[PDB]
Amino acid sequence: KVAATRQEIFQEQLAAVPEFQGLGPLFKSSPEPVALTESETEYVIRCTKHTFTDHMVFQFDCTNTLNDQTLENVTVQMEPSEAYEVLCYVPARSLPYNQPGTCYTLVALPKEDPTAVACTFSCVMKFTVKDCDPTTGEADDEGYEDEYVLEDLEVTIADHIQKVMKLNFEAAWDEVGDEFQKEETFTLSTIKTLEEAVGNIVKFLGMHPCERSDKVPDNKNTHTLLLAGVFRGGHDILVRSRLLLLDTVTMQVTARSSEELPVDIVLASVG
Repeated sequence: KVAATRQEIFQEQLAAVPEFQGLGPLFKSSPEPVALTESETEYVIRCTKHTFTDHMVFQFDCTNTLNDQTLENVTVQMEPSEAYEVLCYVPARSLPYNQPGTCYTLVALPKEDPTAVACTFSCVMKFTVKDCDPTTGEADDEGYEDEYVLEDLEVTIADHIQKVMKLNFEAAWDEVGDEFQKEETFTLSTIKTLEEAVGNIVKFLGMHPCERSDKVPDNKNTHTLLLAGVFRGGHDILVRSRLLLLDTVTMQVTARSSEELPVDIVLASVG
């Protein structure tokens, strides 16, 4: 079968990696690579996040832009804030002048507290530097070990959810059930408008606002936002947020899912 989507391409590339043979199917990949260095500098490091049921793989497309050297055995070391355990480092064997290469870092999602999906990673690329002839590409037999600090990488609940447009929210909401329904009220102390509030939550949760829910009528004090998506693992996750505008914005967030974990993850992340 031939890949026809961006995810299928990624699934193919990841499946070809030896160290990843044990992983189940790819749940999702970030839509756009995030640059981990400033533009026009020595290196170009673009990271893509791949989410699996119980793990995450971080893909780093690296480019060495200096012609008098070559980097080898390149990886990007990661130090997490939360309990994400780094399990494996797959190096880019060689990064000659202007020839992009790829390395990966595999990690386990937090076990103790399944709720700590948010996390910040300190990133440092480790490599072997070898002198190179500016016009032969021939790299010396030996070199030395060096490092290069990169911007931090951020993982959020949005990386654990895939958005989808449900036929009927009313239907899906009843279809899923209320066995694991839960509610929590939060106050957005700094937001003073419903339009902004709705905006921030839609972007933060990475879910799809159904029934034009993201459209807030002119001059109102209350609004109901309806969000839908599929959580890591394949279980549907629905969220209803009833917003109230007073001095600031407050909201009653109710979530539903076929399983309990998704609901607990969402509520614990919004506050």
